[PDB]
Amino acid sequence: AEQVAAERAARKAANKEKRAIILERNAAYQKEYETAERNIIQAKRDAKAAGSYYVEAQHKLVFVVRIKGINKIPPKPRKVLQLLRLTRINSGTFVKVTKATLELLKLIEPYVAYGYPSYSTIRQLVYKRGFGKINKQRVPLSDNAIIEANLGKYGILSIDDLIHEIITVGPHFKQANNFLWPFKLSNPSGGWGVPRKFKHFIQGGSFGNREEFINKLVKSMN
Amino acid sequence: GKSHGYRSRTRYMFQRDFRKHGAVHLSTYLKVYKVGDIVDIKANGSIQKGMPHKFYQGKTGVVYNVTKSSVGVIINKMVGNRYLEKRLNLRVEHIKHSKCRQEFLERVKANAAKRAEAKAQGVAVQLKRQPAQPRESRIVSTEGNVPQTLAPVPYETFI
Amino acid sequence: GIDHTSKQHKRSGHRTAPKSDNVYLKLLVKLYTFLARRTDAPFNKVVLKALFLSKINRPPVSVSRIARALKQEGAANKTVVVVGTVTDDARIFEFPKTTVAALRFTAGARAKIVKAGGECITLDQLAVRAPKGQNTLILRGPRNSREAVRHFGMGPHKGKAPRILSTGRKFERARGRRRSKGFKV
Amino acid sequence: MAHFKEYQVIGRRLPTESVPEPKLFRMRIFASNEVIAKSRYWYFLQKLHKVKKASGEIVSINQINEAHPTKVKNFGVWVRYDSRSGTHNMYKEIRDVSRVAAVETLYQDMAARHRARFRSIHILKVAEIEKTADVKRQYVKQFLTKDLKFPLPHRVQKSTKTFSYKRPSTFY
Amino acid sequence: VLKKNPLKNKQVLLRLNPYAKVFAAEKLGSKKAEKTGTKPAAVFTETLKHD
Amino acid sequence: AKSKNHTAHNQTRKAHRNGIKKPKTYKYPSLKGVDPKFRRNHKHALHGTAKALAAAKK
RNA sequence: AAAUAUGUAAGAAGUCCUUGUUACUUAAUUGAACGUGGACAUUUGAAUGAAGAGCUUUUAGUGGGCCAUUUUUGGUAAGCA
RNA sequence: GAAUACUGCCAGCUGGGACUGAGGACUGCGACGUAAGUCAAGGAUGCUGGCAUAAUGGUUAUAUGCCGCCCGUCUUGAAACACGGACCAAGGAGUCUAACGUCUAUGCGAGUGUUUGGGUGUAAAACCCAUACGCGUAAUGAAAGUGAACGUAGGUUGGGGC
Repeated sequence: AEQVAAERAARKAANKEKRAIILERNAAYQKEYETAERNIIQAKRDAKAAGSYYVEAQHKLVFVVRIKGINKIPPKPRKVLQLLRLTRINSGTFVKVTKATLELLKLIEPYVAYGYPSYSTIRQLVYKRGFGKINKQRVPLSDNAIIEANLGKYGILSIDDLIHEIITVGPHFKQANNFLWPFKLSNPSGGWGVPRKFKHFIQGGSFGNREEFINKLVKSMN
Repeated sequence: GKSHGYRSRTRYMFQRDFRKHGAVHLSTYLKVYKVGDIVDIKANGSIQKGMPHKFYQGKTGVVYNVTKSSVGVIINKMVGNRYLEKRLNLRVEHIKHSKCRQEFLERVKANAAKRAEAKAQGVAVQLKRQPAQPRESRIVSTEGNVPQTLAPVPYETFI
Repeated sequence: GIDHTSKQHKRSGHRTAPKSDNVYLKLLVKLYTFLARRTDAPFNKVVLKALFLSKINRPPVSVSRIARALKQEGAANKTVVVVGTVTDDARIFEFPKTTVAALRFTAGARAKIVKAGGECITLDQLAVRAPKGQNTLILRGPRNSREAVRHFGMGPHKGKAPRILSTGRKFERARGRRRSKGFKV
Repeated sequence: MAHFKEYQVIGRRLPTESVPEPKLFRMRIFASNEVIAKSRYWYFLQKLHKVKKASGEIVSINQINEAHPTKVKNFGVWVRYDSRSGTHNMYKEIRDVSRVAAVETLYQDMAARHRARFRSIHILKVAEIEKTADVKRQYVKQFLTKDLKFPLPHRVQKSTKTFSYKRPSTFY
Repeated sequence: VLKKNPLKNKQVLLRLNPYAKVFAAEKLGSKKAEKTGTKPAAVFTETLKHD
Repeated sequence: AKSKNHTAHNQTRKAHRNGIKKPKTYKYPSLKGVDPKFRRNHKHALHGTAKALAAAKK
């Protein structure tokens, strides 16, 4: 009766209920994702059948990566990059797409490559390079208890809860994204695909909105 | 030599508007200014007394004093690496109420009324403004709107 | 390379220890370091930081100031705490029975407090009696009453004392100080 | 950007309360990817109507595959391009098996013969020539004769090794 | 002491996300889609084939 | 002999290294430039308010 | 009559209700300024960030500048001014 | 009616190569297990061989590959066709003092300062001391002069701690 196993069994039981909760929430997220994607697919098909065109809802999330070094930057784009927390090359963050942030993206276009990230990209990014800002420190997530301790007051109890709040831009996206430390990506493993980076993606360069190819770029950078 | 008189470089800024010369209409003098009111400064060139210096044209400040024919305005002026408080005695011909602050005051009233109705029904009435959101999905119908195909046009001289 | 938004390697700018070499002050600091780590009372942290301050940042606290503090409602039975010196004051003629914890008591202050039926005690006695600062009242002396502060911020129309050795007529009371001699400030 | 695909891009002005259902303008755009295709769409819509990307919306973008991508076709192309000293209109004929491959050949040929970069070329029209006697350029006409056959004199064989032991031949 | 990558090291991958075993057991990464025989409208076909 | 006459070069960088700071407003601003009649009467108004509050609080 | 650049606001030092002070003001128990009481978390009133924020004292060196894009003056021009 | 390309996804499987092995009782999160337990799960272990010394390694000379202009100084700009410097040893330049500012340490504290002097001494030391004097405890005015509580030494806003 030394209270070792008496408290360890209680802690193990509490961990069991936490994992049961996480399991059910992740399953519900998986059905929600599948239903969403299948629903847009069938919406396009049904609009075709009816003779209409289905215009997809505009994207709510962008991933932005700084692709330019820190020297010789004008003050306004330098300030915007600091406010987006892109203070070194190959740093990346998520941005919720509104008019206010779209004007920032326009203002830093020659120094970043951005686009609309897919669920695979977000999941791999947070699983590989996810770090929490806890007490001003860069803390590797590596466990669901850390996320519960710093984000559980918003209902985020797991790394999949965090990913869900990112992918569907939820009510507490600001807090979840700010909790995420800016991602430190590497140079792309097969290169940039272009001779010269510092033209617009449209003109055969790297910067600007490359909307759906940001997934390929980030996978190579991750 | 150089010249830096009080009204130097004001040739166009102190003009009267085109076909808007002469007597100032009485709405300027019928206005009521209280301490704490936020006002814009725009000099009227036909009233040479109580006139602001050219730096304050377009500046917006707070009334701190009310006299017989003038108001005192606080203005923040950037000098060197900091801001300094400047007190201006301006005749009412050179100022006007800030419409921005007017609309903020009715926005405050609307916020109170929304909260009062939400106390009855519909809690969490979303009082904060939001930026323009990305648009949602939509069905565009071709019925009576068959797409017209455009192409670039060849070059012509026009002369 | 990283676009630094703030100065790197910036020291916090606060004393983490007394600059003095007093072994007894260091023992007091050891006690309140332990107390501020192992208790959640903000009083212990306040006392620990006050033990670091310099002489000008611990102005003397008079017994008149102590009596005025004990005049506050509900403060009659509180333990007065002065991280510094308690000095004597002959302007005041009556004292209540009270307990004062301080670094130092002047002979006059100690005699007056003891004569009033009170007791003078060191900060470790305070730590033993009130480990969480129970029922205490921290008093601090006037910092800007120092003579050096008279001259801080000297400038035209600022109304500060000029740094001057001799005082009187013929010593900086002329041109610059009155309208009849040039201008006034 | 000469991994060319063809897209139909349909867009419109944003619906308003006074004017719902705008007129749904459509373009055929040759481009390497959908992002460039939408960029070209807004570029041409800005240049022909009073509609910029901010006041409009892309309703549909679809890749158009060649209907018979494995039959040799004669293509007539109308272009306008900018030279160093003016703008010009041009007509060319390309014999090839698909529209995208004809347009790739067109861009390479305009770069080679007129130093005309992609920036400087508007493809006015690409249309299959239905029948012969409408082809007007001899470099396409000469490949349309009966029982065509020609040799390829002077064959040059690639050598994988630095030294050969045989003093090779060019027969073919 | 060491960050261990999920997406490899199945042990850490399953310490996080207990649902991963159910995902890999039901083969949710290769979900067969239902069959639908929806046909685009003729007007869509002519619009696409235009010019 | 001759040197540079003037330039504002680097001056904005200097001004922004220690930032451009706002005047740090307060509650109860100073009654400087306020009309003397106003503040003369305001003194008596505050005095009466304090006296009435003291009487009400006994 | 642009583009770029630029002032201000986006709330608790607030809003509302009631009634207290004055020697100012009102024809007036009209106002003005400052208040006593009372009612106001999911969002305390747009976004993003915040690296701690605010404040003080004291003192070094410097007070020959020059170059690039863009705007621009004199000059034919200049690695000119 | 199908295939295939292209694009995308898999918490699909699997082979080859390189660099790294930080930490040092246990504690955590998990996984496989009916359990006992085991594990790739909060950082390398197991098995084997040769040598046990110039073998590895250090130092040094040389060779090879690539790179490397002469320092100091004034200056926007120095390798400069700018100035000083052939070489070496020894010497060679922010000191002391009077009066001060800020900061800090110390003693005492409405006071403070023994050392002009006197007393004393193991004799330029140490130890002890009266009356004064300096600064501080009151300011202001040119000066004659006058000289700091209406009040719980005031009201209001904020304010650590209690």
